[PDB]
Amino acid sequence: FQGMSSKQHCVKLNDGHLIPALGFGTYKPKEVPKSKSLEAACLALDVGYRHVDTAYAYQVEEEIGQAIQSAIAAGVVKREDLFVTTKLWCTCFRPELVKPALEKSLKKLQLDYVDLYIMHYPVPMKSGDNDFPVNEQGKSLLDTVDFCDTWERLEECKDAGLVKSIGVSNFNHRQLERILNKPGLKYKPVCNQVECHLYLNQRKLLDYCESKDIVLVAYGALGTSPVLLNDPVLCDVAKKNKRSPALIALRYLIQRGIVPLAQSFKENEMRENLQVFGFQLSPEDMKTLDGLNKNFRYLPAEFLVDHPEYPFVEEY
Ligand SMILES: Nc1ncnc2c1ncn2[C@@H]1O[C@@H]2COP(=O)(O)O[C@H]3[C@@H](O)[C@H](n4cnc5c(N)ncnc54)O[C@@H]3COP(=O)(O)O[C@H]2[C@H]1O
Repeated sequence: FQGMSSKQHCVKLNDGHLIPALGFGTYKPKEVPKSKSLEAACLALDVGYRHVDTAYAYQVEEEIGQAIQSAIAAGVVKREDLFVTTKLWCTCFRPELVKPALEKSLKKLQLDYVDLYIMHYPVPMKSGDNDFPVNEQGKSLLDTVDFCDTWERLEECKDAGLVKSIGVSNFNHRQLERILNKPGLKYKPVCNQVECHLYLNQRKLLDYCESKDIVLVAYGALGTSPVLLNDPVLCDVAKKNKRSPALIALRYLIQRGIVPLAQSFKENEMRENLQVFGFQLSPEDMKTLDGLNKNFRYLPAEFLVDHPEYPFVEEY
């Protein structure tokens, strides 16, 4: 199966590197065993995914690294043709913890570098082994760490060669401006990975990111409360184009310059999602899909809401 590499469909990042225009997500729900994460990642590489997105906090970096190593040994893919993203977690935002956390991720992934390393959120939490520290009342134990101070250490990780590109996740407009306007900035973020789909289409944040050559990367692209995939207008557009609702929802994002992370644990859905480059939506259908926006956030990260940098109070 032909690999969907940057050679096929890529987006140019503002540091010169290329990211494949469709990624494979690896968020693992509670109910899904880690053996299924490994199986799904192996199949994704087999059927042609080359952009693999993971995170320390998903707890499956080991399994993703095993899938990558087994695919390379089998001759499915070479390392230079893969684009691997992982993420720095809130409990390691203190500057002195950034590079050790990256090296820990690299060891778990069995990689010498990642293509993209991003701050998972703009909000830090208390350092320690627990990824979700709380007090007796269940409130999150937060920290005070300027994300610009954390950003400087991601810049150092890039200069050390441990990561090719650096970016952020779940930042809002004001927070991106803080990085872009920080004194002595070395590298702009190449991306802002956010929840984005037909019911939260991020038009305002996308406009801003485009104006700064920052790529918007979408998770929750199929809607993760209303069920996006059952939307009657979406399903009418799907029927008109002879494609599935999921493929319309992904194509909507692709045509707006967004890099979606598509994920399934079902092999047939993985392969279906790769067909997103085989059709395009008319301007009329894109306008119809624009009209579905609800500004509805399925993933509001409520565990961070007490912190002043909680990103989702502001309009964008
Ligand atoms: N071609 C196709 N036809 C029909 N259905 C299809 C399909 N391709 C995928 N799907 C289904 O769409 C569901 C939602 O995908 P989405 O990427 O929006 O949403 C993803 C992911 O973005 C979201 N999620 C939840 N918490 C998250 C977090 N903390 N970080 C990132 N993602 C999170 O949870 C979902 C996990 O994926 P999961 O496989 O359980 O659930 C998938 C999968 O069951």
